[PDB]
Amino acid sequence: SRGEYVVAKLDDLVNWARRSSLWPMTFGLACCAVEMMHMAAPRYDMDRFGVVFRASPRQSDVMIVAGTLTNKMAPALRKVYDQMPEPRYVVSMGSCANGGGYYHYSYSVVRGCDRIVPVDIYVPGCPPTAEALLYGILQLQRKIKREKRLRIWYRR
Amino acid sequence: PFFDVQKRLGLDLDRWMTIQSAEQPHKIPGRCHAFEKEWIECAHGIGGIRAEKECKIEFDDFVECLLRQKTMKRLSAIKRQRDKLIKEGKYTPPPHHLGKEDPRP
Amino acid sequence: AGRIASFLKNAWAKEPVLVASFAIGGLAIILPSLSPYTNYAIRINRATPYNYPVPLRDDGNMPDVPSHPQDPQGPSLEWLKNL
Amino acid sequence: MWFEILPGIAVMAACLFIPGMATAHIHKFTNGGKEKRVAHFSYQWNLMERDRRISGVNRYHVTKGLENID
Amino acid sequence: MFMINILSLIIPILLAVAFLTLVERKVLGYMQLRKGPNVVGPYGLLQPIADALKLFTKEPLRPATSSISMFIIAPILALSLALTMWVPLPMPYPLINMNLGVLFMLAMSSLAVYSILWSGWASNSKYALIGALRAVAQTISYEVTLAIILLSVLLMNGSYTLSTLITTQEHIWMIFTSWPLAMMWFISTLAETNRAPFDLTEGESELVSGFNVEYAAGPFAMFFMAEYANIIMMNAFTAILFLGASHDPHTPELYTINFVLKTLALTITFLWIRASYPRFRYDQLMHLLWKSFLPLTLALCMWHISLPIMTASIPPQS
Amino acid sequence: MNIMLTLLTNVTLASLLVLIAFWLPQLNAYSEKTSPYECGFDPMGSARLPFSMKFFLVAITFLLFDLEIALLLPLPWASQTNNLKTMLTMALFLLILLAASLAYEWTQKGLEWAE
Amino acid sequence: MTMYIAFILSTIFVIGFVGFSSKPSPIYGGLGLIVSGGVGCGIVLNFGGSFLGLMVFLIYLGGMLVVFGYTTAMATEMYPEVWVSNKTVFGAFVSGLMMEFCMVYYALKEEEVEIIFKFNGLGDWVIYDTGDSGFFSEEAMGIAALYSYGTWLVIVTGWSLLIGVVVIMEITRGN
Amino acid sequence: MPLVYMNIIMAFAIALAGLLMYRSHLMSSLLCLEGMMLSLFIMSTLIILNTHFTLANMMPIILLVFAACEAALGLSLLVMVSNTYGTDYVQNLNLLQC
Amino acid sequence: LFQAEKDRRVLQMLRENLEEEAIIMKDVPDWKVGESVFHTTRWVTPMMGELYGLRTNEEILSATYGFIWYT
Ligand SMILES: CCCCCCCCCCCCCCCCC[C@@H](O)O[C@H](CO[C@H](O)CCCCCCCCCCCCCCC)COP(=O)(O)OCC[N+](C)(C)C
Ligand SMILES: CCCCCCCCCCCCCCCCC[C@@H](O)O[C@H](CO[C@H](O)CCCCCCCCCCCCCCC)COP(=O)(O)OCC[N+](C)(C)C
Ligand SMILES: CCCCCCCCCCCCCCCCC[C@@H](O)O[C@H](CO[C@H](O)CCCCCCCCCCCCCCC)COP(=O)(O)OCC[N+](C)(C)C
Ligand SMILES: CCCCCCCC/C=C\CCCCCCCC(=O)O[C@H](COC(=O)CCCCCCC/C=C/CCCCCCCC)COP(=O)(O)OCCN
Ligand SMILES: C=C(C)[C@H]1Cc2c(ccc3c2O[C@@H]2COc4cc(OC)c(OC)cc4[C@@H]2C3=O)O1
Ligand code: SF4
Repeated sequence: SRGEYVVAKLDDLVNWARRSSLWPMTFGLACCAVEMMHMAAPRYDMDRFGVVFRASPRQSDVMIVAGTLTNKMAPALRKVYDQMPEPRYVVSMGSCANGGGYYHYSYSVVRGCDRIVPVDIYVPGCPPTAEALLYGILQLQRKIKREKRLRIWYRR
Repeated sequence: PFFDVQKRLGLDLDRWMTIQSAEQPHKIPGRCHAFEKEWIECAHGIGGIRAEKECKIEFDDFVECLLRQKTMKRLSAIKRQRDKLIKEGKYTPPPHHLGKEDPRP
Repeated sequence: AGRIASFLKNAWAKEPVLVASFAIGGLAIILPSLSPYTNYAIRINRATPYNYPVPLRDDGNMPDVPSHPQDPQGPSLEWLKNL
Repeated sequence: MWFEILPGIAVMAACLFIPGMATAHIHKFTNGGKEKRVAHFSYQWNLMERDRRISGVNRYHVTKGLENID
Repeated sequence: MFMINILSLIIPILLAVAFLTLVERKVLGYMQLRKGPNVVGPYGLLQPIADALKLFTKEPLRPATSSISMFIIAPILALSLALTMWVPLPMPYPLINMNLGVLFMLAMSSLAVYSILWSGWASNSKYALIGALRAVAQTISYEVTLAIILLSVLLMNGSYTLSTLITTQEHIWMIFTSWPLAMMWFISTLAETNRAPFDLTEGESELVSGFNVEYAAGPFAMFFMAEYANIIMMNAFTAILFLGASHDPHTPELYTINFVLKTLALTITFLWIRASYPRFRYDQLMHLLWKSFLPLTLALCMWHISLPIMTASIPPQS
Repeated sequence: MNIMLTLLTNVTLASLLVLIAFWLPQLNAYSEKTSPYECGFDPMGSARLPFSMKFFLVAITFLLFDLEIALLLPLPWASQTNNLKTMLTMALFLLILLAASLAYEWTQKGLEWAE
Repeated sequence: MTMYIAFILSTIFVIGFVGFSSKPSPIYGGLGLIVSGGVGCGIVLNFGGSFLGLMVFLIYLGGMLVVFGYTTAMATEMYPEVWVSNKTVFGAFVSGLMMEFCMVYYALKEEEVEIIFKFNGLGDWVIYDTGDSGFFSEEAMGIAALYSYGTWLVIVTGWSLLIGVVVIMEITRGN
Repeated sequence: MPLVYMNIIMAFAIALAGLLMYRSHLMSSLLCLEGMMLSLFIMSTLIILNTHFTLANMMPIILLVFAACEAALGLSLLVMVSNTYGTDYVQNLNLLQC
Repeated sequence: LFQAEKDRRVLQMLRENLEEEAIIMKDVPDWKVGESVFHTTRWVTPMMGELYGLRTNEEILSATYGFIWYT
């Protein structure tokens, strides 16, 4: 069918643009943020993949939870997640964000940020190296490549 | 009230700008230089009361130059009659009033 | 003689921008009144014929007025080409 | 690399070339190829309108030389 | 056929802005010992296209507490004015030939600030308001000095016509006559375009996003395009003003190439400056413009009024 | 006429870009998403509250100084007059009084922002 | 009647005046005055006054920027008013629009006398000059003659501006 | 008089009316003062251009200058009033009676 | 030369308008054809409503706004 071919090509084009231009929110919680900085530094240079930090949630596509999420902080993380225009993605980075980690049995720690927001990629480590975070980012790009919103819409 | 220090000292603080017939830059004339010159000359030195009655012809011509009210009335009376004459159809305006003229240098 | 020198030294050490601006403004005020070329500029501004030179009616006793543009009478612009 | 910056600068330079060259070519094309006349003052506009009147085709650019003097 | 000219001016400007962004990222990266975009396309040549396609397919957000009419009008005004400032520039022939082209650019640049003002106010958020008020202070700082500098420089031209500037600099660049004015003009253009070290309105480290913090998707993209088109436009204006290329009426493309090269050099200097200096404080910007630039500018204005009369150097035009 | 066409074209292009930006993508607007942004926590007061101007006197002064550029802008044409001595005296007179205005405001602490 | 450009521009001028004369939030009022300034610049351009129109537009852009800055500080009014936010403001705006349209209609097809004199329309193109000469702009020469003829005007204007600086500094001193 | 002159005069009348009918904000009235100045500028420029009075071409510029002095004056007063009340409402200026 | 041709052009347009006025207002009650509006008998420069009054809107627009709109 011609229509199916057209929606497939438009799907690929949109998927390509989104993966290519991923803007994470300038947002860091704890130790893991330091490795995030090392991903932006010369050695790795995330900017060369089209990945640039932007402070505003309105101009951001990706949230990287890089650090422990405490109970006091969870409403603010949820709020800045909700202020991201869609499509939006969340990368959970480090043991603390993934499941609580070293502070899993604390009265003031959220046992995993996926209780608060939906997570796309879980990056293990304490902290994950800058290379491991880069691997997770490229995995998120690969996942975005697989999405077929237009094909799904056409089939409806 | 009016203390005429400009006349007393011959200083000319603001009289250069009172009328449009008074020494413009590059001798550029006003639109009504002749009319205002004639009106000013006619009324010079006879006083305000006399000038209003005796120089009314010059002043009326000057005002007609300034606002052109009679000219617009005459043109409107011309074009209304032309519109009436064409609407019922016995005028047929000439080809040089429609764009078919042979222009001259 | 000695106070003004110390004041100038202090001003140059603390506010050189103000010293430079005051010097430039003072030169701009003073120098035009001491220049020989200031007259020439006026003459140049007088030689530019913005409007038409309306001819005069020859009354018969007008020697210095030319009868033709190329006649030797009248103003000359020879000083301008050599400038 | 530093010479890998050059391709982007070349693309930008090529893009910035287009407006001026396009304006020059369009001016030549619509003005008879003899440059667009400039009218900053009413005397130049009067010359242009006289040219349009005497051109016989309502175009200021068409020029009538000494072949109109019998 | 004039419409074709309008399009031939508009579309290439937008393409140059899109690639200017790629150039800034690459220049800043190499100045920071890294590479910058080099994956999305060869040498990152497709990165601007991906950025544009991403921004125009993302969700535009209208804030709940915002005023919609101004919120939507402001980016339109910004982009349309940025495109309008290009029409009187002679490269070497302008699209629109104006007697007072300099005054036209002055007035439209003055009107361009209201995009930032109305955007910040209509966002109805505190950071946007702080950015808008910083724009107010910035304009107050630079406007008087910029106008007086332009007047002082154009006392050598004889008019406000931009094409006459080509004739004025037929033998020498005007920067050899007025480099003290050129330095202050360059800094004032940095302030006027909201560029680092004078980029107070965005205030990224300080105010997160400044005036457009609440803008997303396409409207934000329009603000970004307007800003970069303004960078290019102001540098082209400076290149025409101070580094005048020689124009052959039978080969205008030589002038076009020379002018474009000079404009690129000045824009790259802008990007070079952004990677070298810390940000000003905005009251410090006001004090710099009012206590240093203003007195020197006044003095140099008097000097440039007196000098042509002193040396019989008054330019031709009425 | 050409400038009017240019302005219409630019405004039309910008408005079309806004319309595409608002009608092409998928919108999922909800109350949390449209709430004002203040770094993750809800704002305390209104953004429509009085925001003090500390440079208020410079702003008033800018009004007068801006009108002086209007007086100095016809200077290029004034240099073409025959009375260059009168013209130059007036041009310098206006710039000296402009500088004196700045000197008075500077010395009387008018250029300092309020604390 | 040709293209109705001048009449359209003057109508937009009046509409902007009605907008800021309604006395809504100053931010909105400032916008209406900016619209009026731009449109008045267009009107003056359509008559040969390029410099005067551009100068007035620039001056009012600067003044309205200062007014915006002052409004955010001293005229804020937590729920600011747009023309449709209040019955008084909307009523004044509608009254202004209706009164302008009524005057235009009464002066357009017929020829009424309102206060001073009458009008038939005819377009403003009728009253032009036909003068054909010049390598200069008459408006520019008239404005430039301020430095040779208007010596007294320059003196009084400069003194007034210096005194204005002194006066504003005296008024806001307080104590 | 053409329609443009009556439109300019109507603009002046609307602004004068706006000035006279006070609402609450003082700044709203200063804006009507500015509008009256703008209407006068346009009117006098149109008259001057039409009659080709070359010398008069400098008077609107002068007219602009004293427009700023009047605006800067008014804003200055608006500061002091606000500093007394935290509001620019004209209702607060009721200490003196007739 | 330009003045000599401009005089003839203006005079020819005025004469053509006069010849058309003689025809249009033949049967208007007391219309005096070619009557001036000024008391004085000296020459008055025409108003451009007197020259282009009976002509098409294209040349009227070009005569009024042609120079101003040319960019
Ligand atoms: C007049 C025009 C109007 C519309 C203009 C829109 C812009 C034009 C379209 C531009 C498209 C360019 C983008 C496509 C480039 C694809 C790049 C290519 O390399 O992607 C490959 C795959 O390509 C994509 O699957 C398809 C991309 C293109 C899809 C079809 C595009 C059709 C365009 C039609 C335009 C229609 C416009 C509709 C609106 C009018 C896989 O690469 P990737 O895996 O990432 O690489 C990872 C990094 N590695 C390699 C180093 C590891
Ligand atoms: C680069 C600058 C120039 C660009 C040049 C092209 C200009 C493009 C135009 C700009 C708009 C872009 C929008 C593209 C998507 C279409 C959106 C809308 O127009 O379509 C629907 C319009 O349909 C409406 O439901 C109404 C349909 C019928 C009711 C009134 C229409 C009457 C017309 C009669 C049609 C019958 C056949 C006509 C044959 C000619 C609205 O659906 P809606 O969900 O809200 O909007 C979100 C769109 N999504 C889904 C893609 C995300
Ligand atoms: C009798 C009063 C003396 C004591 C009281 C002082 C109060 C008055 C303030 C100053 C008085 C000066 C005003 C005099 C009128 C100026 C016009 C006249 O004098 O000629 C001008 C002479 O102007 C010269 O530049 C010299 C006078 C300028 C004086 C400098 C300004 C100082 C004023 C300071 C006091 C004002 C208030 C305080 C401000 C600091 C130009 O003439 P010119 O161009 O040949 O020919 C014009 C005719 N054309 C065009 C057809 C060819
Ligand atoms: C003859 C022509 C005069 C006019 C031409 C000049 C044109 C415009 C130039 C002046 C513009 C206005 C100047 C404003 C004056 C400022 C006064 C002032 O406030 O000064 C103090 C500082 O004191 C000074 O005034 C600086 C020194 C005194 C003035 C500068 C020098 C005066 C003249 C010097 C040059 C004279 C000619 C050069 C001689 C060459 C040597 C042979 C300011 O510093 P603060 O803000 O308090 O610093 C706080 C942070 N630490
Ligand atoms: C923007 C670039 C090039 C780097 C710098 C940077 C990031 C990402 C995130 C942040 C950041 O710096 C800021 C400021 O300094 C710290 C210091 C921190 O601890 C050392 C910390 O931990 C949460 C967070 C921060 C900020 C932060 O979140 O990439
Ligand atoms: S996972 Fe480890 S490195 Fe990361 S924030 Fe938690 S404790 Fe620090």
